[PDB]
Amino acid sequence: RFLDTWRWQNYFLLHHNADFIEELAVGDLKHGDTFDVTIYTGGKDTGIVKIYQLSGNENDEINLHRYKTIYDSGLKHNYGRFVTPITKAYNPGTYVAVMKLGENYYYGGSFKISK
Repeated sequence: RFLDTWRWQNYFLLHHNADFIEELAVGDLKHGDTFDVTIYTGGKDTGIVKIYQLSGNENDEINLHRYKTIYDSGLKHNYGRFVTPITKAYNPGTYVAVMKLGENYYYGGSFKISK
């Protein structure tokens, strides 16, 4: 029930518009694990990664709900490092990591978070 500003807030639309990148495809995670990815982000924009939960009715226009916003915490030139712990605050379910870089969007496909 929290609002978000990114362009794609529905998984179907995200999957049919954003670019899939393997660096964001972490696989299934369990509470206690850590999300930690390094991605090339170029020479003119700095990326931001969000973890959204996929939930809702099939009729809902919005089925992506933001759980975390992650900033680049690395020191590597033209790359971004995005790290966040998978705590119990992430209710078991299906999630997706999305990166906004300038006006473009990237994602790692859906994955599960389990107890």
